[PDB]
Amino acid sequence: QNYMSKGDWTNAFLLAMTLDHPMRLFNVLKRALGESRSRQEVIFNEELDQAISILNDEQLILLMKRCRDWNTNAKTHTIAQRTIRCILMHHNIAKLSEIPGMVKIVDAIIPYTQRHFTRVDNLVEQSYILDYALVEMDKLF
Amino acid sequence: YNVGKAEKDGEIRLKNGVAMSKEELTREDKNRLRRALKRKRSK
Amino acid sequence: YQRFEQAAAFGVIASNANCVWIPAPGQLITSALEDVNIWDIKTGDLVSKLSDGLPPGASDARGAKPAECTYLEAHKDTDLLAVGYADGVIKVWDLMSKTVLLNFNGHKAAITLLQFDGTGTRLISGSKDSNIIVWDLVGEVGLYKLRSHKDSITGFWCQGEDWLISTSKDGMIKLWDLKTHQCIETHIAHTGECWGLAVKDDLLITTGTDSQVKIWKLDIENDKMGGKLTEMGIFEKQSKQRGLKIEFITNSSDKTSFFYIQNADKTIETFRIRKEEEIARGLKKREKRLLTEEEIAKSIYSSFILHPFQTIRSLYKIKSASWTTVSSSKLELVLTTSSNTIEYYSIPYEKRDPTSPAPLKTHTIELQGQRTDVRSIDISDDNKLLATASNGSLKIWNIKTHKCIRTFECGYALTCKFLPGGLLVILGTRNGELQLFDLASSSLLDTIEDAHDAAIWSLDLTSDGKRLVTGSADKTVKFWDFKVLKLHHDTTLELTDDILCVRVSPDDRYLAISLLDNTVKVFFLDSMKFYLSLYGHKLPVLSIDISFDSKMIITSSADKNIKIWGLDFGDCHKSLFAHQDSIMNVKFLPQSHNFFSCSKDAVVKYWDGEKFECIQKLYAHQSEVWALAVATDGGFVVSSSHDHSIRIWEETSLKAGERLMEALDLGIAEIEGLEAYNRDMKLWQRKKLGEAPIKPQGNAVLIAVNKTPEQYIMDTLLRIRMSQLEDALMVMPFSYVLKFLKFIDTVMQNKTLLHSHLPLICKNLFFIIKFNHKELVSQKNEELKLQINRVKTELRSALKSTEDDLGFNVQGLKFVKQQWNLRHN
RNA sequence: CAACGAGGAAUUCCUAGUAAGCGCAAGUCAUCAGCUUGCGUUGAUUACGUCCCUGCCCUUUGUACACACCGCCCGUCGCUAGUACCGAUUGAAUGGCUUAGUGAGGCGACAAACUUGGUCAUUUAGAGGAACUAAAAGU
Repeated sequence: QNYMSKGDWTNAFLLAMTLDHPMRLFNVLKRALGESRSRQEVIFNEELDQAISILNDEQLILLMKRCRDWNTNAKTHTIAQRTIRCILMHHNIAKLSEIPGMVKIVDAIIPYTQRHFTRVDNLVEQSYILDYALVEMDKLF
Repeated sequence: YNVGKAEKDGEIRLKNGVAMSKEELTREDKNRLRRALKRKRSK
Repeated sequence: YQRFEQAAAFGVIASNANCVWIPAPGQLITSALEDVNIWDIKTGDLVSKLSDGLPPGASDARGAKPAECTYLEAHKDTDLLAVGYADGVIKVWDLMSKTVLLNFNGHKAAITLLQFDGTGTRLISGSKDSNIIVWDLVGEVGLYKLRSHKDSITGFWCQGEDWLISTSKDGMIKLWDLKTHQCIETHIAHTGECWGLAVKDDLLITTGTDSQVKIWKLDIENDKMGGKLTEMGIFEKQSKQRGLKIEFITNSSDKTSFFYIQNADKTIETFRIRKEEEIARGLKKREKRLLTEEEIAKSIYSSFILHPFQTIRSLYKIKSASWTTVSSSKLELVLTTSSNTIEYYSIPYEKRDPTSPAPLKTHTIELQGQRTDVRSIDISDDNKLLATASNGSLKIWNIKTHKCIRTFECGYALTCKFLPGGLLVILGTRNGELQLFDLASSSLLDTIEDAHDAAIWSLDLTSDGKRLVTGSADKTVKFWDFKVLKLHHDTTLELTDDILCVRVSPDDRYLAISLLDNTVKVFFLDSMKFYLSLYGHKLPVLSIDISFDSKMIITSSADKNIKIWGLDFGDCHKSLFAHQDSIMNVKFLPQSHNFFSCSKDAVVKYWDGEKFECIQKLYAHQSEVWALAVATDGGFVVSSSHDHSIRIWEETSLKAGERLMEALDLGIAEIEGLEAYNRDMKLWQRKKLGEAPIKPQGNAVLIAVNKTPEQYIMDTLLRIRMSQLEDALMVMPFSYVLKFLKFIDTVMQNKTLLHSHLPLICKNLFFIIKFNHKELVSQKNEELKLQINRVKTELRSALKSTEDDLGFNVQGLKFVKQQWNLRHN
């Protein structure tokens, strides 16, 4: 509670992971991700994604279960994708495959990521009305 | 895949996909969520 | 109707609360039920009974029990009394004029502590619901509500403005930063409950369920998370029960400190804490035999720094205490016990010896009480009053002064009566004994041992008084005459069952007796004739009453209803259900068919015998009303109960679209106001610094909700719904569309709330320009052209940035699954 | 030297062969002739939108299978279970202390068992009071 109040998201993350407090885990990941977009290879701050890089098998299987059922929203899915990405780029892929239980999770969350890829790609597709409006505004003279 | 109920009785997973843990949530939200699933279990 | 009311209440000196002491030994403020009474220890006369200005029983008295006082607390210098009650309210009074200054309801359950802080103007209050609230007295406002405990606040300790520390009825002690009002450090003090808290600045002391008293070191200037308050060791007491109040003092004239732990039962353990010189010169002596083992011995401190003292006992169970000190030989401690009595003890101590094998009480205020519940009340013609107790404290109070002028010692006495000339009392006790007393002379005219074989239960005089009837649980009734002033047993009627009430008619006519076998029997006194048997009550049956015309009887029982019977044929009239616990007593008026019934659920009730309505529902007691007695003429009625009380009763709307439009206009007005301020700052920093703009003060609602204007517009844009969003965006005109584009252009510079609202910004912005496309491409301004280009670049950069990691995660996760498959499919 | 020249305040009904005008027949076991029901002829004005007002109703897990969209309605009082509290129940009893005698008998000291006041731990037959906490609907 003191860490979540005063800031300090890395030791807050590992205490929320040790206590298994999932709403607090979503809050510490969402707050750290938002301040990561604010400031400026690395996607969270470096201390927190090193803290993600050094957690063991049952901790990362409960972390990926949390990422699994956050990915079913279209709202809380970005936090899940950043956490999945830092796990993927900070852990060993042979280890992640041979952990017992890591196929009934990644098969659960491949099609949800594909659904979100289709939706965000269509958002980029219909983002070109700005470009069409700009070419009309330049034809105006 | 879809979000089912929680697999242990120390947490709940709502259909949304977000989850609370019994110990972690505040007692006001425990009253609120008890009332909510009571209605959801009443309809 | 000529209704009833309450004239005065008395019989209580110390009730279910604490006590505060005021200096001149000195006086004492303590609790009666729902009103506070002040007493001078020197003599003991009731110098004040500060009460509510409304009599309980009046027209505007509300239909529930009155709020029992549960915590006294006193501000000495500015002369205030903060008292708190059992519903949660706090009344603050000035003790000079005795009016109510402050009402501070606030809580939801009964309250457990008060404390004035910074001596005036601030009051902190802890309650049986786990909140603890700070109140200001110059603003009449609950300032802060510290809300993290779980059961019930058992104690706290504050210093001004920065640190509070509470401990509650779970196992937990908590330290509170009063600047942020977030709990800082939480420990488990004791494994069950935690009932005590006291602290002299270095050491803190707590106690829990059974004898394990824990010393803590609070280091306020610490910086670590766990370690603002550390635990330094436990020790034991002599009581295995709940120590539930600890309190410290610093006697002057050297400097020394003493603390007591009062217990549940009967006992206050006092302790002297020693000083640093004997800490230093006692360390070596347990550090003898010369170091890992010696370090373990030095770590295993409590018996070292604390020194037990004279363990003050009492006769009864102890409810509260507080002391004063001079000379370290006058530890003068006032003590309110449960069976209503205060006691002023004082232990001397010659600074090495406590000079006594057992301490001595110097005063005791106990005259205006009973020490037990009054099992029988009675009245004179109109002047005096009779209260019958279990210890023996028969007391003859008087109505016109509410003072016991005469008191005796009888035994476990449950029923009594006067004698018709006055100045003479008959009484029966719970063993086989009857007793007679008077008013002018001493106690015992005579006792009759073996008046009955078992517990007597009810007696009654005849209207001339020469002949009385005693019915007892030895399945017998007996008759007694007065021979000359002695009792003459002459006849005895043995029944099959334990008779537990008797009554005669008020005209010597009938003898109605209530058996344990669910019935009553009406006899003729002149024949023992067995006139009637009234039956059908369905539990054992308490008090009877016969009316003045000797035509109508009442019948109360533990079936929660009273039955009205017509005595001519023994036919029932009503069976009206009162009183949801048990009707203990029921009594007529003198001349009317109206009657009263007091019951075991803290209520008396006034009925009529013609319409059988409830005339009045009187609600002044707090617990089981054991007896009531009506005046012989005139009709004022006294009622006496289990809370040691005796009391008299006498006669008298926008929608989406326009919400977004007004939010957009004030938000963009603030935004371009600050941008004009920034352009002014750059021009007055790039030119001759002689002038600039004065100040744009920020918006009222923006600083009131504590939001940047982008966040304000963003949450009202969130709070419109998806069904009327395409209408909310279609209602607004093109000027609001242009300032909406300004809002989006500013919000995708703050990349925090851009990325948390990307699909909402995309949906709204693309619908807005898709709907307003014809006018937008006809606007001619390079400012808007650069605006659209900037929004386009930042928005598409955010969207490609999120789908980059989406595609990365797709290919990585299907690689993980595929390499697991080619490993062991 | 009485009434009256399209009827005040209020109020009711009404959306296409409808409102209204017009006549002609019948008189169908109830009803109707102080009239009722048919039948044709002539035939419009204005709404055909809206929940702003007045009300009435419905829902508040999306479930029903994809795609897409959404992304925890709220509060009070009750019910159930637990945890400690407040005393009254001569609580009563056990056991140990301790109140003072009766003390068979072993060996006139000594004295196991019986009466008889307070101290500590526990059960309440149980019944009250008024607190806090917990509570699980998902092929």
